[PDB]
Amino acid sequence: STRPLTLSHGSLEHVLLVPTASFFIASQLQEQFNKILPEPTEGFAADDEPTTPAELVGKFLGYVSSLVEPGQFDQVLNLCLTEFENCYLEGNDIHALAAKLLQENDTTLVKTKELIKNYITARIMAKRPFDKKSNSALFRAVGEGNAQLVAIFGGQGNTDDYFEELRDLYQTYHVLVGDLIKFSAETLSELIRTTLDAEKVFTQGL
Repeated sequence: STRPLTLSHGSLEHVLLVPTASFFIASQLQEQFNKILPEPTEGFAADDEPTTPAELVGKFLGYVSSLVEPGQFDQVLNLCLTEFENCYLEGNDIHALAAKLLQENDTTLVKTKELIKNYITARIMAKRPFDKKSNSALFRAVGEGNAQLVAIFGGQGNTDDYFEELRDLYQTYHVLVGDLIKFSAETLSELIRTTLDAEKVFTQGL
């Protein structure tokens, strides 16, 4: 059996059906989550507060992932992961859900990025990587011969604040590109050290 509970944030709230076996673990995690979640506001126009139930579930998911560390809360993590997927990710990619939330609902781009971050980090933390190949319409079309893809890479001049893009790509997808970025930093530092006059150019370091 599975007694239910309601992860709620003021006006907006969502109901979860946890198994009876781990109901107490779920309830303690829920109480902690209400403890770390700020009071609701009219219009939810402020930050750090969900605006739609999808956002609330994703925030709970990220909180559990923060406590989850590869056993205690693992089972509830998986259970609520599956509930969120089955209710909000109708066999569609998380990015599709984020785009839906932006376009139709009145959610900020930052909140959608945070939801993506929570869901993806939880998916990796729950031993549910994305090893299974996707069925994205575009790549299906390419395989069927319907479409042809060419990849292009830009360069200097596009923007004055590119490091912000690097920052966002690090923050949201930390669990996917952390190794890449760390290897990049390490090899860059090694090249600086081995290169004769690099440090002369790199006055403030790299």
